[PDB]
Amino acid sequence: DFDMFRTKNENVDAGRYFAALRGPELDEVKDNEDILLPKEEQWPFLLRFPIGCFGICLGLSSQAVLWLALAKSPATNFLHITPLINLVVWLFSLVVLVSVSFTYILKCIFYFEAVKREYFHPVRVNFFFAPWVVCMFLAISVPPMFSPNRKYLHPAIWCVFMGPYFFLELKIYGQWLSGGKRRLCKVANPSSHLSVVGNFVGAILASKVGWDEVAKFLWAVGFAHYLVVFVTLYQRLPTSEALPKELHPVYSMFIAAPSAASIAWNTIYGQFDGCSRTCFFIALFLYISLVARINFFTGFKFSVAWWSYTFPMTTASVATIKYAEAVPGYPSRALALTLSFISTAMVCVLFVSTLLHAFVWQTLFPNDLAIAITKRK
Amino acid sequence: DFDMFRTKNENVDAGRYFAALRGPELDEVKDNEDILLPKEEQWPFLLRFPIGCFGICLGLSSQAVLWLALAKSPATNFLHITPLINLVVWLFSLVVLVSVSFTYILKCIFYFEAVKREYFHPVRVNFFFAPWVVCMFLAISVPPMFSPNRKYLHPAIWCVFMGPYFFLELKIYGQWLSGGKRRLCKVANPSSHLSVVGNFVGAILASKVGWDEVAKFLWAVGFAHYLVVFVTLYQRLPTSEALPKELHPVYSMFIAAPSAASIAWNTIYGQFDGCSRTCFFIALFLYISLVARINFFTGFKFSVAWWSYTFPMTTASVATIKYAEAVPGYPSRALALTLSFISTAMVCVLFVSTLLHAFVWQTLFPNDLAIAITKRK
Amino acid sequence: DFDMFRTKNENVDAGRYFAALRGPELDEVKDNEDILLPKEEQWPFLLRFPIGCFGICLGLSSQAVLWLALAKSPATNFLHITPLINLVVWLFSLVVLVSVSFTYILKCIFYFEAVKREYFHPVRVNFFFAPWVVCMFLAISVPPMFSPNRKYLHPAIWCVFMGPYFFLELKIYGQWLSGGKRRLCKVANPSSHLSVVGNFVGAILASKVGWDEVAKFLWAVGFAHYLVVFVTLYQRLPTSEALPKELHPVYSMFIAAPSAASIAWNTIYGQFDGCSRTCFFIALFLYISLVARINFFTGFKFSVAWWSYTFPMTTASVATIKYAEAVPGYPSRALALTLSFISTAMVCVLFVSTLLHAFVWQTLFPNDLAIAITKRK
Ligand SMILES: CC(C)CCC[C@@H](C)[C@H]1CC[C@H]2[C@@H]3CC=C4C[C@@H](OC(=O)CCC(=O)O)CC[C@]4(C)[C@H]3CC[C@]12C
Ligand SMILES: CC(C)CCC[C@@H](C)[C@H]1CC[C@H]2[C@@H]3CC=C4C[C@@H](OC(=O)CCC(=O)O)CC[C@]4(C)[C@H]3CC[C@]12C
Ligand SMILES: CC(C)CCC[C@@H](C)[C@H]1CC[C@H]2[C@@H]3CC=C4C[C@@H](OC(=O)CCC(=O)O)CC[C@]4(C)[C@H]3CC[C@]12C
Ligand SMILES: [Cl-]
Ligand SMILES: [Cl-]
Ligand SMILES: [Cl-]
Repeated sequence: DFDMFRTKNENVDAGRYFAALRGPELDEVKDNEDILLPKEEQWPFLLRFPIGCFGICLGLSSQAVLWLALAKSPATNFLHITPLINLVVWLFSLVVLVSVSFTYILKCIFYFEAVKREYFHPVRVNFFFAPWVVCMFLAISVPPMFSPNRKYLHPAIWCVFMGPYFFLELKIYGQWLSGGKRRLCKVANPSSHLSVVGNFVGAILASKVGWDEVAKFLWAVGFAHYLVVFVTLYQRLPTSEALPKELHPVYSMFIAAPSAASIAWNTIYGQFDGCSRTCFFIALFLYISLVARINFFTGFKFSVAWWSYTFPMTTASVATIKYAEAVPGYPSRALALTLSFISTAMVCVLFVSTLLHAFVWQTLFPNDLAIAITKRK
Repeated sequence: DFDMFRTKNENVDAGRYFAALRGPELDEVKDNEDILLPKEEQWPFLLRFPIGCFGICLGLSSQAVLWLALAKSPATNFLHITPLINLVVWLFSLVVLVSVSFTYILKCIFYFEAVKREYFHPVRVNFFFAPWVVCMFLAISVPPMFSPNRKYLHPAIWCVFMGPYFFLELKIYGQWLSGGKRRLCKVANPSSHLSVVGNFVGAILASKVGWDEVAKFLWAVGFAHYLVVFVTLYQRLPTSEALPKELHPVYSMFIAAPSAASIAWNTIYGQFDGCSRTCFFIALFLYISLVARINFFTGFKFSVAWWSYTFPMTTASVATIKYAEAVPGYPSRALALTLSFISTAMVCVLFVSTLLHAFVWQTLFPNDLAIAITKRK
Repeated sequence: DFDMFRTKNENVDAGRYFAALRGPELDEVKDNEDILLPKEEQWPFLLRFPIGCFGICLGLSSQAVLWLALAKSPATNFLHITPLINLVVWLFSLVVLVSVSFTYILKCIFYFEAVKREYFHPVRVNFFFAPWVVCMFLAISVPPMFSPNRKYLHPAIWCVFMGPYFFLELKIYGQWLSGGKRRLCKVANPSSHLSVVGNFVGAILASKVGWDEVAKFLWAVGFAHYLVVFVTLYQRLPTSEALPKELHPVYSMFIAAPSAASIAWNTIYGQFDGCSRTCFFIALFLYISLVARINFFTGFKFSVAWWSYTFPMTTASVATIKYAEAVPGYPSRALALTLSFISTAMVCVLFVSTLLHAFVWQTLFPNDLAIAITKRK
């Protein structure tokens, strides 16, 4: 009954995924579709654990970077924040990463057919890049107590975390520019921004190890693929529910890239110039359009994907503290504090609601029917 | 007979507009379409006054900026032009703006159903931005006689004219990036450039009031939406007559944005550097392609839209006088004079022909049948 | 039998070319198509000489620039290369250009109907720009022995070679932005990059004659048309074989433009800054993706188009020697030598195989059936 997904269902085209699945994330089966697995009896645990549980790590590792700059930035020195907030968040986020990583490796050893189904899913494919972006955020945020009294980190740290990321993006980018079944015009969705943001995060790590020329190379590659993905989202593409007819929290993924580019540019050249200010000012316009409404707060439903919509907001807050240093004053101090407060509050709500579902309602790991769709209809 | 358009016809999709209307501006009914109003008997005056009469103001307020720089620029000081040309043009343009604004407000108070029809017209929608761009050109061009002996203008002038413009563009830009019925790929036309040029014109006004950081923010937003609209016009879009098969005066709208960006960049940083020279040199290439032909002059027919094709040519002339200051010489003096002469001559022809039609042929306000199309066919 | 192609078959739409032709270059007739000429009897010689024999000149004139920098660059002065390699290659390439040019002029005087068929071919149209790019490479590479002891060249050389190129691109670019039958979305192919690279090559020549402002203007125009052609190749276009489903040597045409822009920028401003490093670093990423595989070498078949895939690789090597001067060291010396060796080896293989086919197998000038397709089907 469950032996088809066990380790030893051919690769289904992305068109079938868009035709049989509905929703902003393609995680629900339509009403005329038949699945290959039972719909009522509980499934094995390792078959209902999605690849999207790595988004919790992205939401906690990005909050450690923010609180290290708050307690050390010259623009925030009027308040006195203890350095122990970064220590606690940095240790807590590391524990969660190890638990999520160890559980997914077990699934690959026992259920490898289900892992291949998620790889070919047009939306879930971008979450195979997130395991390495969480490790780069944790390395540019190490608590001073644990850091050696040296100016630079060992270059071997950059090679171990940016190696697999570069290998994966070499294959994916080649497919985009070709005329195959998996070209950008056939798969491009709002979540396709996770395969670009990792170029700018790795540029910061390269500078911190003493390799400035390598950082410049990674900035140029991330810049060429963000404009292709940014202009491609305004054209006519496959019809589906991956593009909500109204403004919906999924559009926050368009802010991560510009904010990280501004932060990465200021670290390579030492100053917040006309390039970082343009990157920072593009991401700030998008922040207002998505957050300056009243339905953004009134309409809020819990989901595991919510953990992936908060990390692009905590990154825009890190770039606002760098901008306040280049332009000292009261207009900039208030802007930095306002964005930081909103991001932290959004993460506190998700923390409480996640525990209530797990140990008070027991509805956090339902069956994953989106991976049992038929290949032919 | 006329009570359906009176103040108290549902919102028709942009597809219906493209299917029932023909021409470079979508102002004529096809030969198989039926209208909802009489086609022979004269209509009420307020029902045949379009929103495109604000283009006359754009053609006269942009000519006052040119003649203030001609009499004050160091590169033009060999000729001796009286400062009284700017005074006369500046006062004349203000009178026309007040008369056009007061007449359209009356239509909204008595015929509000016809105003909503123009708002949803894919081409006429961009002319709701023009009432504020005419007021910003008049504020950066005030005749010295009326100006106070101070270095900066009061910041309240910027807030009163750029406030409504920012509010309107927040709503429109949000629709472009969503998956609704009014996304750019469904409505994008050559006239869609009027909703972007106002970001660069407001950046100049911000600098003149002492707010340089605000000007930089408005430059970044205008730059992100011009590349989306510039690359989107080369793709496959709804089939209609909004894109002439040959070069036609409507393509002059592609020059306004690059010329204003170069002028706005030189005011924020004080020098004509490698950014202003690239913006200026892109707009100059387009000027030659559209004006260096012989059919541009042989084929000329009077229209009220002609008043909206001249303002992008008078702006390219203002950027040519700024460039002549950074590069003094005879090659630059001749270039500035040549472009200025052509723009002024084009506006003199429209001035005489407009009066002849009004008081010698009485054919300037025909019935507007493009707003009476049926919603269902 | 051959009188229809003789000098005195209407202009066939680009759609017919894509529907009746197959292959990465549109040079083979499909299996259900009928031709207008005999398929077995040998044709006249002047009717089987394509416009793509000018690609041999591009492969030999670009190799003279490389070997002049190797013997004169400060970064390569540890090795001692004789200046006589540039002299021999420069003289040999000039002889080939004169022979190819004289043969094609004869065809136009006797077979003008076949020349018009190649002009309207969506792929062969871009090879009408190559006759002038070969003359600009030969003028920025003149052997010192033949050069006058002056700092600058005569400006008349720039006018005679860049005049015809500018005239041709004025007409083509106008068609792209219009709504006609030959707009970019209807014809855009990988070979469309040859009509843009000539703007950057002419900028270098302008600087060498003392006209720096003219060079800046040509850089801005080439930059605006490369982003349109670069983003347009990721959209949904006419279905055909012009876009191979896998990585194929034809994709090397995407490297020529970025490499020449970096070289041209360093000559206008004197230094390899953050603009040349971004252009250079984008072209280097594409080089790895196309050359760092094992099927690039195992799968190699001789073709006359191979001569047009090597010139974009010899240009990326010229930009690597300029970068090694701005960043002296051993990491940069090895990179420059590695790319130069590969480009030279690829050209030596094509040289031997071209002579074997001509005088050992007699299969170098087959009948050109792609120009005899019917216009109606
Ligand atoms: C990467 C994503 C987030 C997009 C945001 C930035 C980009 C759109 C790039 C492309 C063009 C760049 C601008 C183009 C040219 C310049 C001039 C550049 O060099 C100068 O000439 C110095 C000017 C000065 O500061 O005086 C200063 C930065 C700036 C404005 C650039 C800022 C960054 C821009 C907007
Ligand atoms: C806004 C519309 C009208 C488009 C026209 C301008 C843009 C296409 C931007 C994006 C990239 C920019 C260029 C990219 C990088 C630079 C380097 C920039 O910074 C430097 O490195 C200084 C170089 C120098 O002047 O020495 C100088 C301006 C320039 C050429 C920029 C000019 C403005 C460009 C062409
Ligand atoms: C032409 C093709 C091959 C594309 C490759 C280059 C372009 C994508 C342009 C557009 C935006 C440009 C960049 C945008 C802004 C700048 C800042 C510009 O001006 C500065 O502010 C100086 C910064 C410094 O060097 O300190 C320096 C070059 C650079 C990075 C530009 C490099 C060239 C870019 C990437
Ligand atoms: Cl950081
Ligand atoms: Cl001004
Ligand atoms: Cl050279």
